[PDB]
Amino acid sequence: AGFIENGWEGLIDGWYGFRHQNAQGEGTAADYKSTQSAIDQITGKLNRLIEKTNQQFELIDNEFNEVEKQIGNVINWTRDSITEVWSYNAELLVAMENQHTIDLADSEMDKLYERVKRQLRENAEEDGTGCFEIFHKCDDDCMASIRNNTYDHSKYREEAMQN
Amino acid sequence: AGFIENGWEGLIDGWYGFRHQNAQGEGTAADYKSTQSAIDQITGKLNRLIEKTNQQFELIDNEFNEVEKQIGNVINWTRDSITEVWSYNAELLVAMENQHTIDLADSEMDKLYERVKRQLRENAEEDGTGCFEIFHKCDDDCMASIRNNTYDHSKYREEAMQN
Amino acid sequence: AGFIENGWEGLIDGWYGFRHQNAQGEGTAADYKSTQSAIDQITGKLNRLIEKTNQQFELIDNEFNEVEKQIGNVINWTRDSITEVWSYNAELLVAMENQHTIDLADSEMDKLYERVKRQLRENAEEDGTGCFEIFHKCDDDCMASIRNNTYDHSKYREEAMQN
Amino acid sequence: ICLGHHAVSNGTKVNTLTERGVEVVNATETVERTNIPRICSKGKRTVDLGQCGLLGTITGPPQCDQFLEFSADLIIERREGSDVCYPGKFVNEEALRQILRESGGIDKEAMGFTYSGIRTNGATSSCRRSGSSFYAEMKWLLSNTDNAAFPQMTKSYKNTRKSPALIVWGIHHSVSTAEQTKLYGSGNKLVTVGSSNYQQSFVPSPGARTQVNGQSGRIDFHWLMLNPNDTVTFSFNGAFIAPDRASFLRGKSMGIQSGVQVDANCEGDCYHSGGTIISNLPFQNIDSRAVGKCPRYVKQRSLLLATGMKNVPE
Amino acid sequence: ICLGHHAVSNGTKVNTLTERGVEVVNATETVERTNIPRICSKGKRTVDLGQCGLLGTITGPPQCDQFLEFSADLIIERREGSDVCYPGKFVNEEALRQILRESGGIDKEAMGFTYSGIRTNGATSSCRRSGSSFYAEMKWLLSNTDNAAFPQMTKSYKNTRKSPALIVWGIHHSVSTAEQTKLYGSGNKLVTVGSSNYQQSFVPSPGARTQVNGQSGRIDFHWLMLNPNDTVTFSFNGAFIAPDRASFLRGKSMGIQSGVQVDANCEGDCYHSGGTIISNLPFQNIDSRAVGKCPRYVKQRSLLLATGMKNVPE
Amino acid sequence: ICLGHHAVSNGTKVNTLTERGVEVVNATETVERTNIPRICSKGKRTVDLGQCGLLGTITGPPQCDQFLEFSADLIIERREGSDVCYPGKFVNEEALRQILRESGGIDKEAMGFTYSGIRTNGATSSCRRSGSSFYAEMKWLLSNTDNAAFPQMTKSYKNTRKSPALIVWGIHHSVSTAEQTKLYGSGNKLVTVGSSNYQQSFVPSPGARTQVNGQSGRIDFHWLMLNPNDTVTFSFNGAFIAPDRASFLRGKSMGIQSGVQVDANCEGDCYHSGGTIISNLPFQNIDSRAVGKCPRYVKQRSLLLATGMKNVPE
Ligand SMILES: *[C@@H]1O[C@H](CO)[C@@H](O)[C@H](O)[C@H]1NC(C)=O
Ligand SMILES: *[C@@H]1O[C@H](CO)[C@@H](O)[C@H](O)[C@H]1NC(C)=O
Ligand SMILES: *[C@@H]1O[C@H](CO)[C@@H](O)[C@H](O)[C@H]1NC(C)=O
Ligand SMILES: *[C@@H]1O[C@H](CO)[C@@H](O)[C@H](O)[C@H]1NC(C)=O
Ligand SMILES: *[C@@H]1O[C@H](CO)[C@@H](O)[C@H](O)[C@H]1NC(C)=O
Ligand SMILES: *[C@@H]1O[C@H](CO)[C@@H](O)[C@H](O)[C@H]1NC(C)=O
Ligand SMILES: *[C@@H]1O[C@H](CO)[C@@H](O)[C@H](O)[C@H]1NC(C)=O
Ligand SMILES: *[C@@H]1O[C@H](CO)[C@@H](O)[C@H](O)[C@H]1NC(C)=O
Ligand SMILES: *[C@@H]1O[C@H](CO)[C@@H](O)[C@H](O)[C@H]1NC(C)=O
Repeated sequence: AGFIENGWEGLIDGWYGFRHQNAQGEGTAADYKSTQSAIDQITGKLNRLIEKTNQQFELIDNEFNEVEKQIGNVINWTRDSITEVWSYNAELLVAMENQHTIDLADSEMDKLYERVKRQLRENAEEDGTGCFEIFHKCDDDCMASIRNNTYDHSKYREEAMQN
Repeated sequence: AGFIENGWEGLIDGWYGFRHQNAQGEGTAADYKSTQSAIDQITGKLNRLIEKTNQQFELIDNEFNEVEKQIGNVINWTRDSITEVWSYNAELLVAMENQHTIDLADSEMDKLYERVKRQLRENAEEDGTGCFEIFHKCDDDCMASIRNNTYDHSKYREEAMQN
Repeated sequence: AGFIENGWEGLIDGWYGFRHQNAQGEGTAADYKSTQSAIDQITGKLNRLIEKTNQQFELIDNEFNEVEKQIGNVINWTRDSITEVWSYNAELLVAMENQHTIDLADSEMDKLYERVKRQLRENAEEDGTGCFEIFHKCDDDCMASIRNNTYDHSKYREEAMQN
Repeated sequence: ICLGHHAVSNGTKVNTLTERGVEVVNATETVERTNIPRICSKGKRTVDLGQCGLLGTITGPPQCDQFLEFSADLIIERREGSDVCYPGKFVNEEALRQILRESGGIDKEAMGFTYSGIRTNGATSSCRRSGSSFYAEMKWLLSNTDNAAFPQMTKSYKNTRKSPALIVWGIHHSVSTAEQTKLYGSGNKLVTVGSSNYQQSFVPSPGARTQVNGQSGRIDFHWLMLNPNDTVTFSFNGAFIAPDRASFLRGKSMGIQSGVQVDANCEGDCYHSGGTIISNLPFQNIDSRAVGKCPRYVKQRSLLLATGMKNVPE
Repeated sequence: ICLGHHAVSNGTKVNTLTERGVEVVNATETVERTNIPRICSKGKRTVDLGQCGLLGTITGPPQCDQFLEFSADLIIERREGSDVCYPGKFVNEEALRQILRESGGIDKEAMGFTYSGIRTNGATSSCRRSGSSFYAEMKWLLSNTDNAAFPQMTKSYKNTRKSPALIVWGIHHSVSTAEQTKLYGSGNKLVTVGSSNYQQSFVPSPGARTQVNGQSGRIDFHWLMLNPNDTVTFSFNGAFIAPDRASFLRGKSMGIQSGVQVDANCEGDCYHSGGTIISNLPFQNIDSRAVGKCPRYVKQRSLLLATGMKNVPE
Repeated sequence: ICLGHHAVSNGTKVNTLTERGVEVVNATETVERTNIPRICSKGKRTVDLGQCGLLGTITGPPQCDQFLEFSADLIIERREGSDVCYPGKFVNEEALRQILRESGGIDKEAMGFTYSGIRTNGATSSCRRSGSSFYAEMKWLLSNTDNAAFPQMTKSYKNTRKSPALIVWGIHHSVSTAEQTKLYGSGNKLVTVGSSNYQQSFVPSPGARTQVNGQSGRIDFHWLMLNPNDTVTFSFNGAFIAPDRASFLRGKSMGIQSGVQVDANCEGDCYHSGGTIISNLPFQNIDSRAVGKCPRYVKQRSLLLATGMKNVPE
């Protein structure tokens, strides 16, 4: 989500995907492993924050018949203090979790990219904006070999090396 | 701020910059985009932490005529507890924010470096300490083409490839 | 701890290490700088969290002769509230620190790898799973030159370039 | 081959450590604002006191006759509830209320006070049943003849059980000193109450008050808790509302005050006067005085947690 | 071409999760320590009570004659303030103080008590004006002849307004029983006060005390709050300081105690006895008992937030 | 050449923001559960009151004769401790207890009360020494002849020191009114206590109570604190337990309640009734009412902090 200047609004298939254009047409298919990793991490955050405290608090005030003014002002004082504390905790918690979520997704995207880069070793070259310029024309089944991590790192090597 | 073994104390122009030495002299000019990104992020942190709570707390003690000892010790007990809580919150908050700030700056530096690396594709080679060894002599206007992200990724390619 | 598919349970020498196999036998020796960096960071976390508060709290209840019921329920109410607050703080603190610890170790591993990659410039090529395929047969003393960061980036260059 | 991330046209804005208003793909709420305007009592033993005040269940005015030995897991107080029929007040009333809310109900037991040489059937026009009645669990101790004297009497009761007993007596404050001498005879009247944790003694303060429920006299209601195998002693001589039966706590429960309707269709553990908070979120912004097992109240009305990635559209 | 980061010769040390003493480029403070030794009252309606005690504004000793109907957004108590001229004390004084601090001022209204058959102009050498005077809002109820009897009197006042009224009466504790029989006649004296939320009655406790302000007798000051359309009844017969006027709360304000000077040049919302905390920082290390809209007090004196990057010099 | 990380066969599971049960190399505990079942008093001045109640050290029953002028840094209360020998109770007892716990000991000083025309050597069968004795620091004020009258007496004491003095007196509640007229003579008895911050007066409430320690009469114990250069005045006339000596606070200390044994071998600053918490961890799960310099109590029994990396085995 950095130098990948924008997202693909048509990729309703998953979080991350491959979109290729070689000679045998067009391609756009999502990747399952990285998407599932991010989904499981965010799911972990959600399941951890959604929580029911088994701690029970009883009444201490009285809404119908106001208690003595001194003890009432001490009670109100304490309740307002605890309210301040929990407001702060909620604010900071939400902000921090959001930061780590965004940076988490960016990290997963970077991992996907780096792995695909290392999968093809000198068979293709880097361009600038998250694409890989192929120097040997790779058909659709070869792209699918790149996707499911089966593309060979040498059986197309010198052919693309001389180019 | 990792393997860039030290900072440039003379770069009073910005946070990050380019310092080159080719054949037409010397160069040291700051980069605006990354510096402005880090500055805007730190600014966001500052504007979020500097905050005035609209919550008003009234008096509960009495400095001139001490209140009854029991309720006074309950009040002092509660106030000391809340003081402990806010001291902890302040400490942890400051430490965490500092960590994320330092790692944030390091991340921005890494982004600048990686982008400049991908901007020149095989025209130059990596050395070791955050510099790029040019294999075609690039004049000052070409360095300025590297700075404002206009250096061409192929119009100097085989010339530096044979070297 | 990402695409390095597993750890070396026999490396009881340190946290990170080099394991090579060239022609003069086998090799497995730990790296001191990165390991010591991570150890010093975790040590910093431990020394910061282990802390004795110089704040002293006195008695407010009475275990032998129960105090008046109203003030007793206010006291119990406040104590339970503070207990909730500190339970939350402990939980979130431990979870956050663990996250930053794991990601910290992963970061240090990545730094070690990237440095070793940049130390040999075109003398070897990347494979896939955290190893470096040598294209010039490097003896044991040359591997030790890689370890203590003294391997030369050009004195083996064209020999491995033609391969 | 290229590789990227997904996006949407209409994102959701959240706040982070760095920015305020970052657009992300998906987000969820962390502050519950939805309320159920009913007291969700499914699966719980509920006792709706209605017009009967809580403390009244110990003394027994007419409106509490059907609550003298209740048993509950959830006790609901109502604003229309009245603790007294004859105008009076409870000393340390809120403490006794907080005791009775988590008692799980009460269990009466006769104290066995027999009187020799006085009358014992006082009544008034306010505490009304068939005709002029009185507090069910209490006995208005008077003098035999319209206008006689009160013999210095002494009674006592020992708690023969394993839990603390609840002892409640009264002090009559008549409309005048002539009426006090009419009911209990002239001379000073002293009411002494003693035990192992208790001193005390009391005496009346006759005089005119505001006409509440028709009468101007008042009744002070006092109470203590007898420990097991501990005895309580009453040394009195007039202006005395004697206890017939003592109370014992049944178990554990929770007391709330509310003005909404009971409902056995929904289940809930967090209650306030406006209804029930049925939620799994960690925070809430409905009532800071909510009781039970609740999310923590916060001042903010909304705090959005990001469940998706950064949204960067074309 | 090379690329790096900036640095400085003299950095700023901060603390992180990992280390303690990391040198960074720039840092800022998060714990306010600067104080303004004045009560910044710019734009606020301030009432500096001075030598007049807060509670005195309800009774009206001489030093409070210019504060019987004040109106404020900020109320300042002073250490030299005195609540009484004749030696006495207020029952539940701190509660009434906390009530009056956030009242926004008071508004008196005559209660309309007319007396038939007694005297009503008591005075003493302590409460001094032209000569021997008394509390402005109070009336010392005595007996007609040096030494007579006190007729059992009954007065009453109904709150005819929409806010709760403040009712304050007194009980005289004379230096001796002979002086009590001199002022109010012999026999027991009973002071009964009743309403809808109130029971009570009181009587005096004559005897010698320490000579404060010249006198040895004391005066108990009691108070209650009449709800709207509720009546208060006083059944008394001697040793009575009757209320002339009742008090009504004006609105909302804040009360502080301080010994520094008022200043209408600076604006402030956080006050303590030493001055005003003018800051935007989230924390402060000046006074844990500060009131108003304040940063949260912490024990630490300094907590530096990093505003720059890691400082790695040559 | 390859490069990797280390691992182990048996890891340690921890929780993170993302997952719950991540296996790491090494982990440490953050919640202390180990307890030392002794009161670690090494290096501290300890006073184990034993059978002597804390408040008793001010009045002086027999069991407190060896504690009338103690000096401590650590004060231990025991469950077998008794504050009284003659059956009685302390008004505002818990406040005085909390005062005495952090007093660092007490220092008595004779108040110098001389009586002319009454007796002054009351005793009873309960407060036993050689024979029938009484509270050491107190004097039972009676009338001269079995059955006479009590002259209206007035005493006073000025605090001539720089710290507040502790003044404690008593009110006798006899078994009957005939016994009260026997000890102090007939007629009303009024006990007035006055100072600069104090009003008050009291009188007795005779009557039968439960037989505790053999007797049925009670004694109310009241107390105030005289400020420096302030005087206290007692205007009494019967049913009076006069103070012989006043108390002065020594310095600073801490009071605990415990049933475990003292130990001068271990050092500790966090105490509870079960022992001592010797730990450096920030949290604890042993006692929420622990006092001293303690880790913060949390509900969780274990919270594991990761000290190693992610454990990925073959
Ligand atoms: C405490 O706050 C409530 C509002 O939540 C208010 O109604 C009540 O009057 C306050 N207590 C006192 C003693 O004023
Ligand atoms: C509460 O703490 C203050 C110091 O902030 C102290 O002056 C006061 O005496 C304490 N309260 C009691 C009842 O001791
Ligand atoms: C407060 O909680 C304790 C348990 O920690 C309990 O023993 C005590 O009875 C409670 N207080 C009251 C007034 O019930
Ligand atoms: C978005 O988050 C909500 C949270 O309640 C969830 O129910 C929904 O399934 C999520 N949808 C997507 C597309 O992530
Ligand atoms: C209470 O008294 C009875 C009377 O015999 C005795 O059996 C029982 O053990 C006593 N229980 C306690 C707790 O004292
Ligand atoms: C450093 O931080 C302070 C914080 O108050 C700010 O005023 C100043 O402008 C900053 N200077 C630089 C060079 O960052
Ligand atoms: C108070 O009494 C007056 C008298 O007629 C009446 O008009 C008014 O509605 C009453 N207000 C309330 C709140 O009872
Ligand atoms: C593991 O952590 C514990 C924490 O107490 C420490 O004592 C021990 O030395 C550590 N061992 C290793 C191998 O990290
Ligand atoms: C107390 O009174 C003595 C009597 O002369 C005097 O010397 C001393 O200064 C006074 N101290 C205070 C604090 O009033």
